Amino acid sequence: MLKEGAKHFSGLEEAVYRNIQACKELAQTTRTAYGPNGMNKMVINHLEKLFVTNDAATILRELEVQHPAAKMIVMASHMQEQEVGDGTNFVLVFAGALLELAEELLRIGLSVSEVIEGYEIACRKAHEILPNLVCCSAKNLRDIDEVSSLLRTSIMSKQYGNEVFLAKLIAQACVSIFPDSGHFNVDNIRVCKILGSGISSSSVLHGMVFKKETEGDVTSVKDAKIAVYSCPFDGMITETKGTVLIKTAEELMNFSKGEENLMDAQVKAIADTGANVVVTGGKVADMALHYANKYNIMLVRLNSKWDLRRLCKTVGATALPRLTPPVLEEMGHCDSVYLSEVGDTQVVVFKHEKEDGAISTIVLRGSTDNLMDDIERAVDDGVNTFKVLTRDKRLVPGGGATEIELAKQITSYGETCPGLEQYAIKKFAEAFEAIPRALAENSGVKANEVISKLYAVHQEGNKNVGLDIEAEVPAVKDMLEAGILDTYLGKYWAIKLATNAAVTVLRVDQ
Amino acid sequence: MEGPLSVFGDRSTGETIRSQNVMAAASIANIVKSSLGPVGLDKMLVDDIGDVTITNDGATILKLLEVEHPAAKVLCELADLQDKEVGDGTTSVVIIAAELLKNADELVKQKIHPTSVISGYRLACKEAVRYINENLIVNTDELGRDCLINAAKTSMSSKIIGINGDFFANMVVDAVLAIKYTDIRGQPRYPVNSVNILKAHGRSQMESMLISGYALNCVVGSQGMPKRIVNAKIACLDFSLQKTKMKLGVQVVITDPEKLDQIRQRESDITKERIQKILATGANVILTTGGIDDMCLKYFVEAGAMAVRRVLKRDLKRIAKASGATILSTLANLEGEETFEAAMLGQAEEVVQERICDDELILIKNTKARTSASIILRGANDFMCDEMERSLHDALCVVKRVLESKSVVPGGGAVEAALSIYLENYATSMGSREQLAIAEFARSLLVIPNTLAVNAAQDSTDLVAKLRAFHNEAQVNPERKNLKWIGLDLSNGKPRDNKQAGVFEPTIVKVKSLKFATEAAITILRIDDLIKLH
Amino acid sequence: NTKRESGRKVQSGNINAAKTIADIIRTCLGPKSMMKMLLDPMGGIVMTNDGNAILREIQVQHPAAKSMIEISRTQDEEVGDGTTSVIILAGEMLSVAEHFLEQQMHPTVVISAYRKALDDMISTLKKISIPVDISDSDMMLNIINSSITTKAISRWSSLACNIALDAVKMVQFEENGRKEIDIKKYARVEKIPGGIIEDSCVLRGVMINKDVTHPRMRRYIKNPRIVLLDSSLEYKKGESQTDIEITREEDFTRILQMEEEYIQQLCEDIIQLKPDVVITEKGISDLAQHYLMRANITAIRRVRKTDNNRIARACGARIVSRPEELREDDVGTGAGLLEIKKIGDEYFTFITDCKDPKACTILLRGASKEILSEVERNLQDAMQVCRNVLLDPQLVPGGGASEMAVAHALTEKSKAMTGVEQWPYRAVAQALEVIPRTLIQNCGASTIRLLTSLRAKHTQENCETWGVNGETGTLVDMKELGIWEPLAVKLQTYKTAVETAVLLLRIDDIVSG
Repeated sequence: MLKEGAKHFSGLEEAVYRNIQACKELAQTTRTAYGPNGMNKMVINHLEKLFVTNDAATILRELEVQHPAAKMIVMASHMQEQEVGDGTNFVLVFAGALLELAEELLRIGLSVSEVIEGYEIACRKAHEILPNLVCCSAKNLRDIDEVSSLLRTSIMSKQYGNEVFLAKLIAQACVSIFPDSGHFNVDNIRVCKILGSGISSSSVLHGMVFKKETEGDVTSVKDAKIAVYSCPFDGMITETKGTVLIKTAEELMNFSKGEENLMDAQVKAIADTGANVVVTGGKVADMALHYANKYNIMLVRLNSKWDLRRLCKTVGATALPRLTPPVLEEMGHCDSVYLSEVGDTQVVVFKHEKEDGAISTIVLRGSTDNLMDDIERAVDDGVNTFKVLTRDKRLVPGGGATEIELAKQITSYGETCPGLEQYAIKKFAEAFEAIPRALAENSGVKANEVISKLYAVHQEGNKNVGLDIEAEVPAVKDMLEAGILDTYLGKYWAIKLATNAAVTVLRVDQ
Repeated sequence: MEGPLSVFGDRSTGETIRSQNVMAAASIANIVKSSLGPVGLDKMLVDDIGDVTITNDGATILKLLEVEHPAAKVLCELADLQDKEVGDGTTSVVIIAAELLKNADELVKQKIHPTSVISGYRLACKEAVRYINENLIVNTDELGRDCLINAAKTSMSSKIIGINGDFFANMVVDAVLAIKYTDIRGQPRYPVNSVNILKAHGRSQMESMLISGYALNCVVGSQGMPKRIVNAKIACLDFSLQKTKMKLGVQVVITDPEKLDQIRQRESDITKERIQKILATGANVILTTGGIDDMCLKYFVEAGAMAVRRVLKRDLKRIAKASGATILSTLANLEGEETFEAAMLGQAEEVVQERICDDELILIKNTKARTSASIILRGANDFMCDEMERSLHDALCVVKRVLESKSVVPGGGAVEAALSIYLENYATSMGSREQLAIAEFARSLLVIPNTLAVNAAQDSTDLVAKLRAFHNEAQVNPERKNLKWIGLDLSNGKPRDNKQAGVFEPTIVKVKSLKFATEAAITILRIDDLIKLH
Repeated sequence: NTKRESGRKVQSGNINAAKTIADIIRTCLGPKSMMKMLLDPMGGIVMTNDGNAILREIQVQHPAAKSMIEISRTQDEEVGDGTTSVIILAGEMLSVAEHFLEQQMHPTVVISAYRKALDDMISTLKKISIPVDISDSDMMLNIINSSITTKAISRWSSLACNIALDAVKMVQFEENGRKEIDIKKYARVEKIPGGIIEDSCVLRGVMINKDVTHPRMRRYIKNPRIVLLDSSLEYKKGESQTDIEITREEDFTRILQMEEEYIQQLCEDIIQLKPDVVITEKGISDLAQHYLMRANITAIRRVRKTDNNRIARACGARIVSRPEELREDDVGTGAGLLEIKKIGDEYFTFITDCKDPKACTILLRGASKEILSEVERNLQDAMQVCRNVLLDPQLVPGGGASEMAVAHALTEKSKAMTGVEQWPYRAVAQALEVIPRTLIQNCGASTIRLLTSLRAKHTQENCETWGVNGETGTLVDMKELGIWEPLAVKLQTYKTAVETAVLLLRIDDIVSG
């Protein structure tokens, strides 16, 4: 500077060059991602485990950048994560690709502000021709093949080895309880990891799955409303210790008598109030167990933080610390409570049957919890792509098969308009080309060959490429007729948010 | 250098000095990997810093280089020695050699006996050579699809400057068969430089015409002399004729202007005398070897003197032999009263002058004392014809080599690509120390067609993938027809099914390619003792 | 010695070297211009519109720099113009093409794209070439005038025209049927001290200025006969060293007169026989000349054999040994006028000649002795357009419109064809477009916006009949404007440039031994 005021870390040379090179580094984790891939990115964070992901949301939040230009796009990606599932990766690569292309424009003698203008135009034309790239759509949501084709694309983006089993499984276990036409819930479906057994041994269970073992008798009543307490037992009286063992012998008699009579009252209050399944995140003593056998209450030994969380969202529950008798107020929408072993481990099964506020669970079985964390990305994106809130989801060619189509239309259109805008319009075509480049890099061959041979076949609306040997040399595969389809809504928000993100960040200079 | 410098002259002892030598060996080779094939790339060698040469030939590159190590030194000389031999195999030989020398010092060192370790390398080449002899599946021009017609067609399509393999296939067949001189070097062979190939500018761009008998090149455009008298008999004078100087020469020692002057007046007279006597004998056309000055051109035209000029000696030289004329057998004067013979005349069926395509030719139809043919390329420019000629010459060389050795292979790196798999099946089978010896020999064969591929930008990965499939464990056969592919067009840089292209080269070059790459490992090893001399 | 560096590493060094040269000359070409200033190692100033000049006087580098000097020299010998043009084309193509197609990874494909852009360029540029006559002077007037004021001369423009136009046409080759290209040596220019433009003559023949140098050597003979050595002169001219002694005194006298005695024997032969012109290729002196002048015979001296034989066709008489040898005429007429004008004590013999190969050295006159130099440069550019028109009556109405015309042409084709070729072919399309953009930089405003109107104009109206001029930096009907680029310069410049850029791509070793 020339000033000992006016703080900036961007501006001049650093806006034009440094910001773009940073966007480029974030978006390197998604030029190995999106559709067919074998990439795995390991990220640690002292979580006492290894975290394996090929999803943009977890990669992005971990990674901190000190520049507003790179930091801003992470928010746009999260926005597309809420409204839709898979395509999160596609949002960041697009914004990041467009920005590399942009800097080249700046070099020649073109101004920032027209280039900014020409993207808004290109984004509007691309969306306008987008529902004219619908080639296939669902009509029934209770039919497993029409739902699974959609699911498949989310799963694919993760690994290209787990596409077939999972895509069937989710549709089988239901995310079609809701009409998905005005209303859909995604906190009334979780992905619940059950350690043990293989991942083709991943199963269908309906309603809330909690891993913790069941103790005592089990209920099967319809008067069973859920009461949730984080800690309702710790010993009803805490000791102090004066002989550094007990305080002391006659007192130890009283400490035990008072625990057993207070726990009797507490557990009888639960029994009376209509709570016939109590979730204990505390500790089940013999005294507490002895009471719940008499009243006929299903008892859940232990809970961890993760298990408590799903009860408060789904039930409309609160998790109260207790050692003084309480009453119902957690309530529940669950009538039936059954008991069924998943993984050869005793699992607590909640169910009721309804459309709205109805529950389902894609439950998994896996060798380790790491293998289950990646699978989970595939599955949670597969629930979030379901949300469109129609039953005709207007499926457009998944897998990046749309991308070349958009690019061809846009480059021609660019020619027609005059001025400086058009160059940005052309660049806007070559940003879509990012997706065919990343699929080429994993496939094992250069960019020149794939983009040219997709262009060669003209208007197709099917063409995209895999990880295969078919994916390399003739560089032609059918991803309309392989049942690789994605939803119109998922591609819409991906392109929309990414164009908005690229324009705001290209403006900065402070 | 690297290591200690306790001693000097390429001595540093231990592991370090071996490591130094092999890297350097590799640097030479890398230059020649990019220049490999008929797809080879131009390099710029700066020779001082005010000079440059542009080259793309493997042996040539290495000659200008500054060796400064023993490994450097043996490897350039290996390439140059091969250049002396044939001058084919020159780009390849280096590349194979780089890999071999490194692998072998390790295995010879890991002896049970050192003569045995070297013998395994020999055992791999002995199978290879044997294979090479057994093969007649690709590059056979003598049992071709259309014999020499097909061989030439595919050669001209591989080195295409327009539309070729059409008119140009037929030419190759004619030129070899137009020489009736057998040169017995192992089987009958013909020279392909005893042929007369002529350029003609004007008319149709890609054409050829075959002429029966050899033809003499000339042009009329500012001549008034007769030379187009249709006859059947030629008097071939090796003898220079000039109206100004054929007795005269500059003296600056004689004071008198007379001596120089007098001989000059007389040499205008005697030219007129000299021609009548030659003609009387039997000729009406004379072919005179000497050249002419632009200043002298006006005298011959003006006097009206009967002579054929703007002659090409090489053309003339072919006619004299074929007609059965002698160019020299009794002449010894320089007066116009000079004796002339009736045996210095030669005979043809007719000596007729046609002007075709804007070039005047005297054409000797059906030569007698032996028969020939002369093919005159036809372009729309003189420049077009240079390109067409150079490509055709390649076609003609590959054909001639094929005649010498009956046995043939798809040459280049293609014989090599086949042999890799076979010398590996054999390596395994033998076991022990010899399994390594052959196996390092074998993997060195696979690398050359892959490196070649890169040059034409078809890549290594694409090349290996398509090729190894066709070879199998029950397709180890040499055959004589395709059921498994074994060739590899080297211009295409991906395997095709043209099995007689001129990018194949026979057994003769390819056996000596194997031997020269091995030799480089033997030789660097051959030393006993290492000393520094102060 | 041997230096090893491989691949893309070597290929950047080439870009680095070429582009730095190319940039200012990219501004220097056009009808607007810049200056490349040399700061010399000895100091002082030299500044030119030509990049090769400045490279030569200092700075030569291994890759591109030496290549640019060598191609541009061949160019001067050929047409005589476009020396400027080559260097820019070679550097912009190597600049723009190489980097994007190397990161992608495909060098050898790029070499094949250069061919496909060579093939396209010849076809499309020839269609827009417009036939004009070479029997109509007023048509040839427009094209020749542009070539002059590309150097920014308009004072000496008019004079160059009148001499050049008629003169080159009369040049033939010694095939005689052509005409066409009349490459230098069969056309030349030589200057005479001081002068003014009223002392200028149109000369369609050749002038010999070591012919009649005295007022007692041939006056005016409409058609001379030039006598070659032989039998009216001699080949001899030297000293004898039959026996020599430094000890001998009379030896020093003998040796020096033996030179002079010999010359008198040559010159006595011409006197006795009577030529009217004699030719010596050995080269006589003043003093030898003198003896010829009393017989009143002109000498031509300090010549060469190729010049005297072409000149014999021109003069109107063939080569004869002596004036008593007369046989069939190879040329019986050839000179239309013989004119002699004296500046100092040196007489200059002008000889007008029509339709003979000759050498065609035309007279010129500057305002001063210094100005003869600048005038001679303008004629080198003028005689070029005459060989261009005489070869091909078809020529482009370009004006930087022409580079542009091809650039847009290729972009259209890349899209249509599709195929693996389309990306390297689209890369070269753009390289060509950098150049006419720089012409608009001198004019003002946002260069690229103006360039867009050209792009729309190419498909819609015309490629380059309606083109762009670099002095307006806007679209102007180029035909009405009367700015036309010589086709012959544009054809050759574009052929060599692809090849020099193609050579560097092929190189991936630089050794220093």
